[PDB]
Amino acid sequence: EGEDLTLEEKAEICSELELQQKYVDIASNIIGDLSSLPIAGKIAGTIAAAAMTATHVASGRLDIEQTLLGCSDL
Amino acid sequence: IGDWRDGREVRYAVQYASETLFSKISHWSDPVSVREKACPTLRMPVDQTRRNVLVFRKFDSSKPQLVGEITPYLSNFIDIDRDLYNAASNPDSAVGFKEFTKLNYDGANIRATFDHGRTVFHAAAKSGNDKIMFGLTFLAKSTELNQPDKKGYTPIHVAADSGNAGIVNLLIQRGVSINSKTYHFLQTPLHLAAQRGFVTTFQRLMESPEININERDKDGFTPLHYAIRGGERILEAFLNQISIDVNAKSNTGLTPFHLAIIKNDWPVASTLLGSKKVDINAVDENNITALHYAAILGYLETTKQLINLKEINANVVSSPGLLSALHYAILYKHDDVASFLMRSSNVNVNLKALGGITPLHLAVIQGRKQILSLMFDIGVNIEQKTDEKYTPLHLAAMSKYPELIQILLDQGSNFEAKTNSGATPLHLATFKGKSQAALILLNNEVNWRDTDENGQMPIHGAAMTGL
Amino acid sequence: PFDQIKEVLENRFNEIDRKLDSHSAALEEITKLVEKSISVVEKTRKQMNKRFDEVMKSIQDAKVSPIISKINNFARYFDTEKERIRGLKLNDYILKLEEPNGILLHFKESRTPTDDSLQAPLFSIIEEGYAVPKSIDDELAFKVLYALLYGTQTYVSVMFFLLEQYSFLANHYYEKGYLEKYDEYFNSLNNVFLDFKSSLVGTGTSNNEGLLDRVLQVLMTVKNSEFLGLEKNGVDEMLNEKINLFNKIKEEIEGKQKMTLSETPENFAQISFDKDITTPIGDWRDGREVRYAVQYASETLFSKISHWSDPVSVREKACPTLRMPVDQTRRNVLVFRKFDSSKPQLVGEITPYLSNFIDIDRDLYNAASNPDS
Repeated sequence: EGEDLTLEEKAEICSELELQQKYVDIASNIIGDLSSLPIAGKIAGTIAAAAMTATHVASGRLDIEQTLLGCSDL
Repeated sequence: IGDWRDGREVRYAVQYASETLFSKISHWSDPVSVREKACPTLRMPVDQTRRNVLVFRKFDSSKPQLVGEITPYLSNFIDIDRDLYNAASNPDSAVGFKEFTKLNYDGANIRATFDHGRTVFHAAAKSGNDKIMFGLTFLAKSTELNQPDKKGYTPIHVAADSGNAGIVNLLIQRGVSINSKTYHFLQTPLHLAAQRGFVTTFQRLMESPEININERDKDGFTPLHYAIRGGERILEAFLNQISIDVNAKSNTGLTPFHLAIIKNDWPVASTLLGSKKVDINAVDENNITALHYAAILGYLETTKQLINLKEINANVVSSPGLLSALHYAILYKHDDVASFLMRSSNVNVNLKALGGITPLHLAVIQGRKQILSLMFDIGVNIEQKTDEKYTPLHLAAMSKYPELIQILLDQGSNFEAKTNSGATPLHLATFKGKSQAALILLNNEVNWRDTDENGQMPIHGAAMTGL
Repeated sequence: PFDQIKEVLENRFNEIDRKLDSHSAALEEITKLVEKSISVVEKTRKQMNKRFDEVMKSIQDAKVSPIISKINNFARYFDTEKERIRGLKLNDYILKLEEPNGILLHFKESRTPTDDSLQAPLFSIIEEGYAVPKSIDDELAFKVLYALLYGTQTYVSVMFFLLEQYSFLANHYYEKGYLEKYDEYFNSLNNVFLDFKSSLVGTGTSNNEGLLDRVLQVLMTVKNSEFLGLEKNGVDEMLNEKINLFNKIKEEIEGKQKMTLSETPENFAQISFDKDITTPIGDWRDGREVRYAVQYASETLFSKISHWSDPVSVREKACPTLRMPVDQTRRNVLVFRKFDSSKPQLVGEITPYLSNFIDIDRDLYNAASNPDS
């Protein structure tokens, strides 16, 4: 195969809690995509924006490999 | 009159009105004793630099107040202003009216603006003084009754936001712009009335012609969306009217029912359903319903409240992935709501998502003992297959929690099942890279002479890992 | 001597009276939490005090001696201060706790008047790792590890002492009626809790800021080491007890994500003077100013009072009417009123579904308390 392969390392970034904070960052990157969150905060509290972000992230196709290592949950 | 009382102290200061850079306020002047006379007059020497000068006034260590601006070639700056504005803001009615009429008798500037463009009309709207408002509206022009401030708040916005009703009625009879919107928020007076929960103001606003309940805002939220903050009275006032878009959608597609459900409070949802016009199966831009939000947020009490005694479809799935709300309950470790959903009659446990994903597979991945116990007790098939046909035993082996497959061992699950590649679970167990998860299968005396589609065997699997 | 017994009875009576006058469910829960958290570590620390005392004289290396010296000095200051502060009367307790450059101030950053601190040596000893048993015996390494354990337990103990003292001061000054001082102690308690939590468990332990996981990993490494171990039967038992205790305390600390309710309500939206009441009555006088504040009524946690509203002048009218917006969370709200610089007074309670609140009830109560008939 290829010696310069980080498949084991890529499995670690999907399991490390520090890299799970990076998974929060991409979840935090949705603030630019959708600007309706703050108004939802004033009406349904802070949990509304978090729920909308989680639904937007999890609406797409689910990947088995990503879910196995534990970065699918948060 | 006003802040002028016998025995107080008066101090003045000046500043440059600079629109680009920060200025500096001069040292406060000498103390001036207050006596029978109240309104002073200040003789201002001509500025050498030809600039406008802002004047600040302070009373006996209270918070300073801006009292006016003077041009370079203006003398005899009378301090009669900022007292009519304070008189209109007086919480008392008779005293404020007397002060207003006395100051107007001596030439008070109606058009003077204080507190970021707020004229005397805004001050009277905030205080709710009906007499001075009627006197002003008796002789006035429409250009000043609809004049917004720096933030875009017209007098009607201030009147609606403060809960006053009589002055709102007066402006309605006189005739003012109702659908005016603020800056950066585009909120109508209906939005402000609904966000706080005032019923009389809402009734007075709807008494007027030329007004729409379904007016939008910057993000597309109607006043009915803002009525969630109001508990019961304002929502009933909304539902009492004639034309209401109960199922109005925002930019993202959210409905007031979605907002009520996501906020985790049932009485508002019951009141909204009392209108018998709410579409429960309303979807979002990603095909997300209220039950999906309840499942993803764990609101189990509201989940029971909405699932029973109602004609609700629990098989609705999100369009991108055909993934149901029970899958949401399984994910993120929500065992109790998922267990309740499984026992429901109108819930399909065998529903499949994109890629042939079943709730049992995700329960195995998440390693929830209680959900798997419900799976065994109900009688769901254990040999579910996916598009790529990984068996539940395969996923239990691949999961981060090996101790699942052990209790799967006694259930009769076949350990010789193969995926598209002709590799046994033991072959795939060596490739993942988990050590202790394979010892619990080696003690079962599993065959060691099986070949996959590419030819590898278990000794090759541990060679690339180091088990 | 009889005076020696009399003094100890003074101390015990003062302690009982102090732990009796301050009655509130908030202190009940906080005291229960702190006692169930400290009991075992306090008992084992008292048991090992003499062992550490004999450890102190066993260190001879110049490189490591300052670390143990600093730890011992901090421990002596801490327990001497606790012994001195335990037996004082409630008023003396308040005066000693509330003083510039006090014991609490020294405890917040874990220093002493004689420039002794333990957090920096605790981090330094972990940074290089003298506790590893390089030699077959490495007795000094065992002593250094024992000192590290002592320092960690003392740091947890001072955390919990600070927490309970701040909670007691806050509730005492809330019951007395001093809103400003209760607010400042509330803020201090929240800040010290947050800082100590960040110091023990770290903000996501990305940089291993926390010291609990560091000592846990050091103990795991020395346990896994076999040649470095001394084979003694008691070593295994004591490291097992340390691992169990540290895991339990870490779970207890990580169990809570907040100590008090930091949510802030919304004050009145509009104020008027509707009732025709001339105002040579009560505290309502001409030339005075009135301020209002709101709070969440919580029976289990500590709430926060909103910032005082803009001053309202009193002229010819006494009893005002306040229009209250509907609460988002649907909670009952306590209302406080202050005149000028006088002590704030609780004036009543408002329900989520009622707006027009009239401040006339407390005036009757004050009228009935007037010394003049």
